[PDB]
Amino acid sequence: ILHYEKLSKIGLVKGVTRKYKIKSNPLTKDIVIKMIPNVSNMSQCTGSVMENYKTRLNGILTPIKGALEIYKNNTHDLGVIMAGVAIGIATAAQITAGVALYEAMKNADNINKLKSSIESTNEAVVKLQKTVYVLTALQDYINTNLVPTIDKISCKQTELSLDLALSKYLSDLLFVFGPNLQDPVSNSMTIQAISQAFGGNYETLLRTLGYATEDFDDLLESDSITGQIIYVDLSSYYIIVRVYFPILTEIQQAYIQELLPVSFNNDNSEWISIVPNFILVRNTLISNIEIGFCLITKRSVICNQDYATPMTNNMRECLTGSTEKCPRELVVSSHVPRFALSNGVLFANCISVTCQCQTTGRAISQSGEQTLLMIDNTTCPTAVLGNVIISLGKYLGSVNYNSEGIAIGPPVFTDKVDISSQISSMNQSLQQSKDYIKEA
Amino acid sequence: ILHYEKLSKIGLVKGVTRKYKIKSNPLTKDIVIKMIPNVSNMSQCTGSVMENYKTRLNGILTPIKGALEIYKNNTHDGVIMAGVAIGIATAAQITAGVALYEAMKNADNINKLKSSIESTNEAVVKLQEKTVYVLTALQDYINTNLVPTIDKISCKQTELSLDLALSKYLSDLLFVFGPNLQDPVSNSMTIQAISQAFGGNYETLLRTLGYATEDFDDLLESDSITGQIIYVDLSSYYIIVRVYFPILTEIQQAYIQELLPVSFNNDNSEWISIVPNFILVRNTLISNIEIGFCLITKRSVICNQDYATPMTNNMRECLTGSTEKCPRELVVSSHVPRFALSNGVLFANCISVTCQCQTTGRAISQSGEQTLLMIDNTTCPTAVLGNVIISGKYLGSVNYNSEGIAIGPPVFTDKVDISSQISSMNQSLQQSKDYIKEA
Amino acid sequence: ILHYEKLSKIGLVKGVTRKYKIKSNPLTKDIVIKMIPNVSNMSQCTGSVMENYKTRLNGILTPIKGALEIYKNNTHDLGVIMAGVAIGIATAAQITAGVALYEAMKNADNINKLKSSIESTNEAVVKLQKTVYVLTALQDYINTNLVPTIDKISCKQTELSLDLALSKYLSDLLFVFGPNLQDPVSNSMTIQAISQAFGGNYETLLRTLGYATEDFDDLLESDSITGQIIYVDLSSYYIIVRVYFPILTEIQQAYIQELLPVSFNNDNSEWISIVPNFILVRNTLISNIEIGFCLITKRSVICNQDYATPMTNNMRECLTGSTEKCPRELVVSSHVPRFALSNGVLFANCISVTCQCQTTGRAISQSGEQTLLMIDNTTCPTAVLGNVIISLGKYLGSVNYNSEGIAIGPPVFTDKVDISSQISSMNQSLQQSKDYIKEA
Amino acid sequence: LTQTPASVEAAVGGTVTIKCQASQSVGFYLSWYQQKPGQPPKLLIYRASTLESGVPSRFKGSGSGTEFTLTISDLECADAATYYCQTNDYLASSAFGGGTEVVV
Amino acid sequence: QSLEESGGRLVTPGTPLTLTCTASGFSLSSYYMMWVRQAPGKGLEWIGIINTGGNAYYASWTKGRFTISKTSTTVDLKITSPTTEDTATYFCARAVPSGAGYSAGGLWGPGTLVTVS
Ligand SMILES: *[C@@H]1O[C@H](CO)[C@@H](O)[C@H](O)[C@H]1NC(C)=O
Ligand SMILES: *[C@@H]1O[C@H](CO)[C@@H](O)[C@H](O)[C@H]1NC(C)=O
Ligand SMILES: *[C@@H]1O[C@H](CO)[C@@H](O)[C@H](O)[C@H]1NC(C)=O
Ligand SMILES: *[C@@H]1O[C@H](CO)[C@@H](O)[C@H](O)[C@H]1NC(C)=O
Ligand SMILES: *[C@@H]1O[C@H](CO)[C@@H](O)[C@H](O)[C@H]1NC(C)=O
Ligand SMILES: *[C@@H]1O[C@H](CO)[C@@H](O)[C@H](O)[C@H]1NC(C)=O
Ligand SMILES: *[C@@H]1O[C@H](CO)[C@@H](O)[C@H](O)[C@H]1NC(C)=O
Ligand SMILES: *[C@@H]1O[C@H](CO)[C@@H](O)[C@H](O)[C@H]1NC(C)=O
Ligand SMILES: *[C@@H]1O[C@H](CO)[C@@H](O)[C@H](O)[C@H]1NC(C)=O
Ligand SMILES: *[C@@H]1O[C@H](CO)[C@@H](O)[C@H](O)[C@H]1NC(C)=O
Ligand SMILES: *[C@@H]1O[C@H](CO)[C@@H](O)[C@H](O)[C@H]1NC(C)=O
Ligand SMILES: *[C@@H]1O[C@H](CO)[C@@H](O)[C@H](O)[C@H]1NC(C)=O
Repeated sequence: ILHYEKLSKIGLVKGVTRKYKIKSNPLTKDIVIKMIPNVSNMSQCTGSVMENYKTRLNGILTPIKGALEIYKNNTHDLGVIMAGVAIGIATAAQITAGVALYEAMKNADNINKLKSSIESTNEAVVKLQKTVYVLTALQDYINTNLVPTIDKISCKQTELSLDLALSKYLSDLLFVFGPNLQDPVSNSMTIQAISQAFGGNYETLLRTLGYATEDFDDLLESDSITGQIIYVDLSSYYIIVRVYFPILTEIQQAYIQELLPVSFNNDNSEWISIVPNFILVRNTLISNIEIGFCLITKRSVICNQDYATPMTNNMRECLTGSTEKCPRELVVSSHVPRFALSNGVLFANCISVTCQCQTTGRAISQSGEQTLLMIDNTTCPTAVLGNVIISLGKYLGSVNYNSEGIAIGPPVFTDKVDISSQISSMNQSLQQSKDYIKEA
Repeated sequence: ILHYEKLSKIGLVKGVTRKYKIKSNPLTKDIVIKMIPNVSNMSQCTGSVMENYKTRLNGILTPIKGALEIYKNNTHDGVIMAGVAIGIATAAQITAGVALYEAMKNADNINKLKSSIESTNEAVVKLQEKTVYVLTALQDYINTNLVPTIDKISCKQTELSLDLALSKYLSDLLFVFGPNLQDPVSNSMTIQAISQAFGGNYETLLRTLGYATEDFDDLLESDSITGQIIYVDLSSYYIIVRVYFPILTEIQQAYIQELLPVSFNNDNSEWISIVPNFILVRNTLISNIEIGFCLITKRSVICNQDYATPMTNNMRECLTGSTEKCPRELVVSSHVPRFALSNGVLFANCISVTCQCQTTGRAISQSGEQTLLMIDNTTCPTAVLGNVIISGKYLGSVNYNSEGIAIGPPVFTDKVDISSQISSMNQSLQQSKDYIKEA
Repeated sequence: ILHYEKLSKIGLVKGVTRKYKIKSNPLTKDIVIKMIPNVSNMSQCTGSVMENYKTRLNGILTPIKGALEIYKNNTHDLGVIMAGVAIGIATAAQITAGVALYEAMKNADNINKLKSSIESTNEAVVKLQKTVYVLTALQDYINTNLVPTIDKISCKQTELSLDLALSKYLSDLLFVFGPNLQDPVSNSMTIQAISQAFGGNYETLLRTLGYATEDFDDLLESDSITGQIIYVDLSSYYIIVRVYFPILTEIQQAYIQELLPVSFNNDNSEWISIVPNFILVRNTLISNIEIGFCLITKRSVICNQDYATPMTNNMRECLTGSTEKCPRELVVSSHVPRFALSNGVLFANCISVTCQCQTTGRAISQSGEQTLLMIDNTTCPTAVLGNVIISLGKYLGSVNYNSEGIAIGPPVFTDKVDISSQISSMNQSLQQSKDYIKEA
Repeated sequence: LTQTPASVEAAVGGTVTIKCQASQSVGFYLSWYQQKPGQPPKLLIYRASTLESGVPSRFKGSGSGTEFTLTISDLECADAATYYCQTNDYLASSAFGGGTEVVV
Repeated sequence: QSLEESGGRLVTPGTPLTLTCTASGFSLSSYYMMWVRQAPGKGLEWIGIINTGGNAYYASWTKGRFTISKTSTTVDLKITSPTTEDTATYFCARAVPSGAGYSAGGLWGPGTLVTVS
């Protein structure tokens, strides 16, 4: 559909085709994260560090609880009804997450019956009776570093070490749980950030809960696993979070096509074509895609959400076989691609780089008219480019491709500072043309 | 003066209005940061790690001293700076140099305790002078992890572990104090970056210095608390840094208005208006604002500078109730907001989402002519949007639904498509110019 | 040839002139990295944590081995005859990296004959045997924290702490060695990333090999030191990485000019010119530079590749004298620079910032027609700008600098939404002009 | 943990080499002493490469893990007495090695 | 500067004995004080070391038959249950302060012959 033959001559070689995948159908699992270590041991000498740390942590936690109780208060059973006047201003996602928060409030209340048992845990990871897992913070450090060496070093140093550890933990935590978290009523926060309450060790957090799946790494990397806070307690200083495990469902009749660029020689200068690298050909509707946010696995593009964006008419018209509308940028740098390999056949610019034929020895060159040179099984069995010798396959397209010839589109400059100058010059010229026309 | 009612018909529903704040009036606090631990308790095991560490640290530090001396050699007793010697410099650099010279009195007073500074073995010490707090890097780790096990493990493992710790600390420090930092004379370096010398916990530094305010967290998060280097020692390997504590001063007659977007329906297609989300109305003069560098809290917006930017006349004309000038962008994705609730009323493109009332049990439908549908008490009390049921009134025009308004032309905001649009546009302009010239 | 005098009148005061340096001529070294610590000294009670860790790390490593095996199986020595047909879709950089990978494979086998002696090592950094260095990962922590305190705490606590440490190491390592690493056959990965297998301790990694060079720090901070993976052993769970040490070379007859801006005023309002800050005058050809990626030192700019980009013709004219060509933008903020110093001469916008010099004792005034004011010895020596006193030198340009005036270009706006708005408005105006022309 | 010096060289007027190897690795930490009859030992080398202040330019020895050797370059009558190589790595237990006789 | 140490006369097996180092010319708390033993016509033997504080580490081959103690300006090595094997010339040495490891024996004492009947 993309008419790759004509696109190749302007230095856009067809790449690998990938499937398109997006998450759906999450599954919920609760987990309790404590924010204060249980220093039951070595209590005989701890100083006033714990009081100061608790006072500091209370200020960090209070805004989150205050934000949650806006949606936890004004909500009643019927589905679940909501008070539009009381809530004030809210978006669609915020309400769609508040409904889930109210739904999970029942399990949060069920878990809260074990407050005394949660507050008495003195180990990094424990389980309490379904089962609920408690992940204390900094408990491992206290149990393995401070407690064993309690007698060896004077406890005045132990107090300072504990204070430093707590300060480091709070410094790490503030980057995520600080004022930057303006809205805790959304379920679009990754687990790699929710785990900062546990020290950034989300591997243990995920392994503790069920994770049975053969596509776990792809799901985790794409930031498609998210957790939501559904309860905050300011007496025992713990938070009940709920993690979502989705499943990747590939879209039907949709794929991602990559066109790796190649510089081409025209009018004694080498140019580079300006066309989107990744094209989402879904249901024969060509469109762009924000590949930056998504993950590119060797066999599929995995996205958190449908990132397709519209494409201008000219770029659609050119990708279909009208090379006259694809802009080209000048190349003043010296480090740019100059040849490529696509299914055996090799597309190379045999002017910037030196081309040769190992089997025969004779050099292979292109005139000033040809845009690119295609080296295949018939032209040269083995091509020597620079210092690499490469065998070549056969072209499945036109018999005569090297001697076809096509016109090229107009040049442009894509520098950020030059776009404004180009716009100003165009407007300037428009006013001049208007004045000239009005004169006659 | 934005005519929010007319904007709501193209998916720009008025959101939350916040006040605008900026820092000012800093207070100065000096603090020493010793960069080398004291290993006098376990010197049997040091070997040659200390020599290499000191060599690398001196190599790292000397450029900073060379840069600071440029501004310390010339400034003379207000304070007159020799412009000829400096040669090339901006205004910010000149101001920073003036402040650095002014700090020399406290720098010398602190330096008077050079003998006592070098002989401290603890994570944080307090030396009376006014009192100055001396911090140390890795001295807590050496005290509580290596010294206790000096007898349990061999002197070859202790040396290796100490070398690894020093190397890791240097690796972490190079990101900030390496060749990247080539402008030491400046007070725009946040305390979070400066804390890398002490180990990365700026909480200990700030607590030791003493912060006295209730809005300290807001100042800290918005990169409003910065520090400067006023003296570096290549003999004892310590740097004296001055921390600035500013105060937020809310600006008068200035507020930021937020516009929640919504996708409306036109010509059997879903479109989203392209208009800035945050609008800074200050002294009844609309203008843009750069939100990337500004912290956003629930009730206000805090920035460390004035980020107001000029806004094109067309945007200001449109925001004042002229929808013909506001462009649109087509929507092909299936994940875009389709409804929004404001002041109790519900604005929702009612074709894409099955919006259906509850009290009377019927369904809410919109004709193709309408762009957005407004739902409030009058229509019916409770609305069942998708899987969520919800329950106010609209204080604006009574006949909001059946009004209709003109809409602007479409555009494409893709990064690559801008160049293609410009090129085709020019192509078209050149053709018209040639045609005009011909006749 | 930038006409500094004319450019200074619009707030483009000349800055420091710097040299251009680009990495070139790498030197190769090899080093082994083990990823599973030895627990032989505390093996009596360690649970089954190591089996699960091995199972997870095997899955993590298998994709890399599979990706590498493509070139190893398909490459035969003659140079080296690349298969071409089997490789299929490939890039020039990928092929150039695969050739180097095959060339390094010859030496990668010699290191592989010490496998029996690579698993036995139980030190963080060890030297075997023509030398080989083994950097075990997460081995110092076990030797210093766990083994010494085996008897002090119960074996269950030790096992839990070891599991937590392994999980944290995996969490740290999964950011770069996970699905993100789609292309392992490439020598463009920084040593900082490669050291993640060693816990972000690249300083030790480079110190072990030996950074025998004076410009080591600039190369390190410019991402000029890169590593490549040339083997993966799943049975023993280790990887052989080859590090490159390149030397900086200066491009002759090339330099970079920095133009620091000032906020001039015109038509009773402030303005600021929109012109690129850094200009690469290479071989007396003006061009833009992607200074964001390069590293800016005090007297040089270091880069890993030529970043020069084309410059629009209408922008070259402004740097060559035609000031009216280049654009300007309005200033509404109160933080823009308002004065600057260059070679002991002050360029100040005296209307915005009050001007005065103590020598005469009277104020310095600027007329509405003027844009910027040049203050030096000729006028009065010691300026009192703001609250900073400064002594000025002498100007080398025309004596009657202030008398002469120049024309200035048209205003523009550079906001992201304003670009689209201007394009739409300009496209609308052109349509009306075309319709008017057609009607007549 | 265990030492085994066995050289027992009896050369006069020329360089003499004494060698000892530990049972297990001892890193770079090992000291070479000297003991004339009727006098306490005096440290000659510590860390296996460093010279104790006072000793002449000679007495240059070196080695690596569990393998060390001291070479007496310029030999004379004054330098003839027992030599020991002590492991000094562990604080808990440091042990000496067998005596050697230069018997010049 | 010289670590002069008091000697010990021959004692019948089964009776305690005590030795002391009369350190002079230097501070005794700055450096460790290792103890060494040498049987006649035999190699040197290590019999423990004392930290700056009251923490003395002993050799493996001795089953707590010795007692290392530190006084204000002297150290003591008390012996219990002496036998024929105990005969030797005990030496008093101070470890090198740094750069050599534990028990470097920078300076040594004259030594005293503690014979056994
Ligand atoms: C102190 O720690 C030990 C080991 O963890 C544990 O057995 C003991 O119960 C702790 N103290 C109490 C009373 O919890
Ligand atoms: C929710 O209700 C609780 C209990 O009345 C109250 O303390 C809290 O402030 C309320 N929160 C909000 C913001 O409505
Ligand atoms: C290329 O030519 C060889 C003989 O030289 C032939 O066997 C092969 O099938 C041809 N086709 C391809 C795909 O290379
Ligand atoms: C516009 O088009 C003309 C001719 O096609 C060309 O000379 C000019 O460089 C172009 N300039 C801009 C502003 O794009
Ligand atoms: C285009 O130029 C005209 C006249 O100079 C001006 O009025 C108009 O605002 C400009 N519009 C833009 C910003 O393109
Ligand atoms: C600045 O003064 C110090 C005083 O000793 C001197 O060492 C230094 O060299 C001076 N700097 C220059 C650039 O001369
Ligand atoms: C280090 O030694 C000094 C003097 O003996 C002592 O006061 C201090 O507590 C020791 N510190 C550690 C880490 O044990
Ligand atoms: C909507 O109707 C209810 C009564 O059903 C009334 O209480 C409420 O005030 C009305 N809306 C508003 C916010 O005025
Ligand atoms: C300009 O507007 C016309 C008509 O509204 C449209 O056909 C043309 O594609 C537009 N060009 C661009 C790319 O702005
Ligand atoms: C520790 O392990 C090593 C081998 O890795 C072994 O030789 C030694 O006996 C073990 N025991 C000790 C001293 O840790
Ligand atoms: C490459 O060769 C090895 C050895 O036969 C084989 O195990 C492997 O499957 C081959 N192919 C790939 C892509 O791994
Ligand atoms: C500045 O003025 C003084 C006095 O006129 C003169 O000597 C000097 O050359 C001028 N420029 C300088 C200071 O270099």
